[PDB]
Amino acid sequence: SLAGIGLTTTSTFTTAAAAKTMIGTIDTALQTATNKLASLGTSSVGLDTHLTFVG
Amino acid sequence: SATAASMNAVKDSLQRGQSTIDVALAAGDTITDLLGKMKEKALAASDTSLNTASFNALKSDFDSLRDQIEKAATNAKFNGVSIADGSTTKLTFLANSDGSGFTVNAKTISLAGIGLTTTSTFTTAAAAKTMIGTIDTALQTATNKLASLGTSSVGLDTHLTFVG
Amino acid sequence: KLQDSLDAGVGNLVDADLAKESAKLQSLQTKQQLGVQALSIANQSSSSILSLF
Amino acid sequence: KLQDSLDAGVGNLVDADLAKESAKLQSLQTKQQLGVQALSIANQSSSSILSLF
Amino acid sequence: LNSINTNAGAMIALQNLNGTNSELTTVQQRINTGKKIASAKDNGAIWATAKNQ
Amino acid sequence: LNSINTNAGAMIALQNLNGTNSELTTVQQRINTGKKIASAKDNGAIWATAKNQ
Amino acid sequence: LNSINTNAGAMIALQNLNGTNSELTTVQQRINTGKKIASAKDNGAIWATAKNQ
Repeated sequence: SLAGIGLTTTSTFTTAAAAKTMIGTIDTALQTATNKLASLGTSSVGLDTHLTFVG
Repeated sequence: SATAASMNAVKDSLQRGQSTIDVALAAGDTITDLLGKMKEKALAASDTSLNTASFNALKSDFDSLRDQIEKAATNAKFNGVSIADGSTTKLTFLANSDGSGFTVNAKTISLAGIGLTTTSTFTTAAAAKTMIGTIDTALQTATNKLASLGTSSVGLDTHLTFVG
Repeated sequence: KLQDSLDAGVGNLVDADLAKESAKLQSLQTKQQLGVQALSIANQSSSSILSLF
Repeated sequence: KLQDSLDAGVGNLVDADLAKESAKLQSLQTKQQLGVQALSIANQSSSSILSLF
Repeated sequence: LNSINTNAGAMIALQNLNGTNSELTTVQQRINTGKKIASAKDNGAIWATAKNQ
Repeated sequence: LNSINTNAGAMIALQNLNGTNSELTTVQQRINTGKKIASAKDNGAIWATAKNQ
Repeated sequence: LNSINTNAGAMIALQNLNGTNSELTTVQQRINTGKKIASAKDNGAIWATAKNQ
């Protein structure tokens, strides 16, 4: 969610310098969200491998 | 007649040892696939041309596969007894009516038994370059252990046929 | 030119080599039919017992 | 090229040549039928004793 | 062992058939998507680098 | 030996049938897998070498 | 000879089929590479001569 990726429900920019700061803010948010999704996919693959061993 | 009737327990222990080795081989299949994936993870992390985020993601995947190896080694039990968990030095199974055994030395395949550690990781490209050979040695000793366990299982089956 | 190089790098990272898949697909289809036949042969083991009774 | 050569070497070490098992399967099925019939014949040896009484 | 209850060989054949079906569906998804890493499950780190790129 | 309490010929026939079933199970696994060395039980040295390769 | 343990005719048919497979493979490789001699295995002397020339 927006709180979990370093943003906020009211996050915005009202000036070009604020937009230039938001560029790096959105970069950090995209990177952290993508790392979280990668960890979730690795957990899913681990669940499938354990399912095979359990069978 | 009593000596002939007593052989059923020998056959039972032989099949029990076969099933224990089978569970250990399934866990070893899992551990070898995980060790191979750890190999390409460390091999990619060894490259110095990556940016910090890619090396961090490779480190996270490496730690996840290492924890998965620890769990897969933990779960390799047949009814509370395991030849591969490292909880015992050896198992023995009846080979004759007089109680003479068929010794099967344990082959631990946990992270401690393959030369790794619960906290093994790399924080720099040189550490990943060393982990390349560390994982090579780990996978090699794991395949050797599983090969010995499979030879022991085939010997158990041969002695089973002779006992019958 | 930089955007073209970045797109080519993404393609080097994720794109499949379909020419290998064209062989693996046919081989896996033959292997699947062979495994179905082998399991069907395995299912019949109980039928031999009826002949003895 | 080296990766292709290593995969071909693993296939040489491990892969079965299935054309031989295509004949061995039918041969062992005929062997199983003949063995079940031979066991069914061997089970009947006790029946002759009743004719003597 | 001539059990009419347990049938271990059918279970082993079913395991091999399930593995073959898994490889076949993997080839199907890799053929249709056109990517060997279509999602985070295929490779989370390379998927992350490719998404950011 | 016209005993009713023991039948050695059925014993030898059952042993031969058990060997035939074992050979058929081996051929079944070798067909469904496509590998003559699918596991460490088949041959541990060649199996470990193929895994490392 | 009506054995269930051996089948020499299947062996000879396998040898003939493997030879036909070798011919089909060398011809498809010749069609793909476009050369009667694409490597030193085909004919080493004229291969080295063509390399130097």
